[PDB]
Amino acid sequence: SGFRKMAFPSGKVEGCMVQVTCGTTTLNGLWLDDVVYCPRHVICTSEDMLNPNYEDLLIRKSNHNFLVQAGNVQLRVIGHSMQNCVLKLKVDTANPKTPKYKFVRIQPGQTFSVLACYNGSPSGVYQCAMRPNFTIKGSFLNGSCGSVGFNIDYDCVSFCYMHHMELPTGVHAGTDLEGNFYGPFVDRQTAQAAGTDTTITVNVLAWLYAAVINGDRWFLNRFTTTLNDFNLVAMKYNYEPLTQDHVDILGPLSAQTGIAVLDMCASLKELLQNGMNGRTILGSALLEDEFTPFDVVRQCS
Amino acid sequence: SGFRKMAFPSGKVEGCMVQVTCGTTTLNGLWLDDVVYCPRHVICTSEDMLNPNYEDLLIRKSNHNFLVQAGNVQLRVIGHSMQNCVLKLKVDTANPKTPKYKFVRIQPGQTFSVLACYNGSPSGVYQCAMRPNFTIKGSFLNGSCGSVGFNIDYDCVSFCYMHHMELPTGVHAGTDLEGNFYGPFVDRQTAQAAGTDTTITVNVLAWLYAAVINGDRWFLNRFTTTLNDFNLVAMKYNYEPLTQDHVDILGPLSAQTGIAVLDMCASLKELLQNGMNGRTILGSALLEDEFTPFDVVRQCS
Ligand SMILES: OCc1cnc(N2CCOCC2)s1
Ligand SMILES: [Cl-]
Ligand SMILES: [Cl-]
Repeated sequence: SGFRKMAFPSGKVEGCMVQVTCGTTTLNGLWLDDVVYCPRHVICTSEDMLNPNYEDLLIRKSNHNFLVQAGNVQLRVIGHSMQNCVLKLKVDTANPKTPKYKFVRIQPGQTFSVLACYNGSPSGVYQCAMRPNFTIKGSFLNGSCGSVGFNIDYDCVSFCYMHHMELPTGVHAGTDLEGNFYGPFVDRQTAQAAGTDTTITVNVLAWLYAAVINGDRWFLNRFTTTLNDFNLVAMKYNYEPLTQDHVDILGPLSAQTGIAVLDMCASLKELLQNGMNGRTILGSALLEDEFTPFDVVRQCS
Repeated sequence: SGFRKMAFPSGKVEGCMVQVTCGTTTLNGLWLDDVVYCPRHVICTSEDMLNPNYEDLLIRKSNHNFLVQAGNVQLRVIGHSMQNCVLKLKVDTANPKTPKYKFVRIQPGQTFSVLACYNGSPSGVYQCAMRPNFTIKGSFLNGSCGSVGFNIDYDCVSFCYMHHMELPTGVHAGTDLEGNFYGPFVDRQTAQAAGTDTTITVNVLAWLYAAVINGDRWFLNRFTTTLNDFNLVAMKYNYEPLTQDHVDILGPLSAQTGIAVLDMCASLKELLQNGMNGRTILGSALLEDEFTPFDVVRQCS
């Protein structure tokens, strides 16, 4: 039946994307009810970016300093404030395409869909995990800033990410929709590096369950193991520790397949020590860690 | 930077998806203007699966046998005709969400986005390529039939795929939106199997050019090759023959990076001989063949 990195359908979010301009800087905003959300760094000249005083730069600004474009319509900005690293532009018009939504903050290891934008114009959608080091491995060029991450639960869009910057290594850093950074990052032109990342162990196991469900069974074995024995291997390979809670979340997949988590940890232990003996799993030569147990259950059942 | 299997924003396709029911069979239809397109096999029962006489099964149907449903709204069917393997249900309402669109037949190697859908509700979006053996490696469960593949260039949706069936090896077969199958396949449950699959050589080369644009150079070598020597090597690894057409298509990525097409071909021959020696290219430990030369520029420069 097959297994693919799958994004949520993006239409409910496409209806919310606008172009925000302040001086020379144009980038993407999120228009929900009568507010446009975008990165506060939209107000900064290149010179400001080196050591910005947002407080001071913003009082110096007025409503008319902000051009908001929803397709071929100018919105009138009637107010401006800041919450953490996010700029809120109050507009005269409630977005008639506002979906059922909430602002949510996600945990490392959780996945979400990204609508990549360019002049308030949506261009692509991809799935990605919040890394243990609080970065994401996006695909962004200039103009992507204010591109947004989301999940959909029934009809409700849960917004969890707004893109702020690229780090030197090609990875991306951003905020929740309340403007709190994911990770130890600041919105200033300064020296910042991604911390050393780790592998999301519970997601690798979920993806091994997806492989078995799809008839990729070769890596299975008669053996089992313990959390403690496994976690001494994981810690060795820069794998996150597996907790009792991770084992409980993989419950449904363990039932559906007949392979218990420490059963499957034994398989993963051997893959870490011995490698893949030149094979693939679901058409990958890497151990994939950007599918959650929920993602595997949603896609396979 | 970053390099991601990115799907087109799905919103313009989401507003076209409906549920078609006939007898005890429910699947997806595509509602454009006053027509719903779906697989003709919606009109089959149990003993119509091996040798359906579609002309005989359809003449016995009236408009009211077809229950079409857009969210909660029932659409009234006022007409029906068959075009190749696609059924066309005429309805009394034109879809107010109809985007600018066209129907295109794609060739092997081309990529598109798939909007996977169940009971006319979109569930996810992913990027595919038409394999050289005219199948797609999708993610499709029971009820996905009538899910569509598409590109979006400058606000115009080009429909290129409609999902009909899963073959014994877990890969997928379907039609263009004129009802003609890709490959030698038929909408009958008689034994059928895909041709042996090959790697899309032109796409792999485009992806090596993207790796060089994004700063990877470790796999380059001082060698060149003749086109003919390259094909004699590449076919021993089940790679598609590279043609002069393919060489012309890579010209711009050649010019951008200053590496001739037959120099990059020498690099590919070396990678097939050596593998990757614990390294990765753009985040993969395999040579990726689902990015086209056109996609590589859409996502790079
Ligand atoms: O219940 C019997 C079936 C199971 N899976 C099916 N699908 C898989 C691929 O998409 C079309 C057919 S029919
Ligand atoms: Cl400050
Ligand atoms: Cl094509």
